[PDB]
Amino acid sequence: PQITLWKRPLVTIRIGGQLKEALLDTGADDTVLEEMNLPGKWKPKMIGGIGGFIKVRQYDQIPVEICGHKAIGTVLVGPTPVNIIGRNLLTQIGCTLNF
Amino acid sequence: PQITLWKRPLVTIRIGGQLKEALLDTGADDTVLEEMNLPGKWKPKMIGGIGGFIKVRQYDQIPVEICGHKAIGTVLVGPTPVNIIGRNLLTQIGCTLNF
Ligand SMILES: COc1ccc(S(=O)(=O)N(CC(C)C)C[C@@H](O)[C@H](Cc2ccccc2)NC(=O)O[C@H]2CO[C@H]3OCC[C@H]32)cc1
Repeated sequence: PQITLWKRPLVTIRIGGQLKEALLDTGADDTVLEEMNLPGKWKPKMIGGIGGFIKVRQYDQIPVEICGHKAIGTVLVGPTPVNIIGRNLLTQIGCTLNF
Repeated sequence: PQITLWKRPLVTIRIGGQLKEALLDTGADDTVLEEMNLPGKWKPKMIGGIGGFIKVRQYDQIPVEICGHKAIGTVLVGPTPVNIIGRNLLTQIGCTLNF
């Protein structure tokens, strides 16, 4: 769909069987979600944002549905102010910026 | 134009006659630029993201040129690692997310 930006681009995603709200974030290389229970092995990792670094758990080849569109990729779980969908998953669902 | 997200959506912007690279960021509510000299009064402010908060200076009605498109809005200047063009200016150049 065509999404304008007068409002935050929040969409419903389905991950690990549950529905959650996430922000389509083109300024994010990675996808990071608030703490949650996800099956599978995970590896500790570190990522930084505008205010510093945080510790996250990294889950690979995770299935995620964004507004109906399927994606399978890396998801980082940790202390983020909001669930963010980064370019690693945005490219999988064919999302582009237009103007 | 149409920007793919294989790479960071880095674009050239013009401000005060000077050019620079900035990120077209749908996850950013406001626009944040790297420390720079700007004339005009400002208002103290703190913005937060992954890792915590940073102190920035808020300037209003600043004119920026992104890809030949003009936009006028508020910009926050602070110790950010990347120049960020947020939704406050993105909406003015008629930028949309599509998938
Ligand atoms: C009021 O105005 C604001 C403007 C901007 C922000 S923000 O920068 O914390 N933010 C975070 C978003 C969830 C709000 C926007 C994201 O797109 C923000 C932009 C950014 C900041 C620093 C370095 C590179 C990229 N991206 C971000 O934190 O991405 C994370 C996840 O993937 C990684 O790639 C780049 C850094 C890492 C916060 C407030």
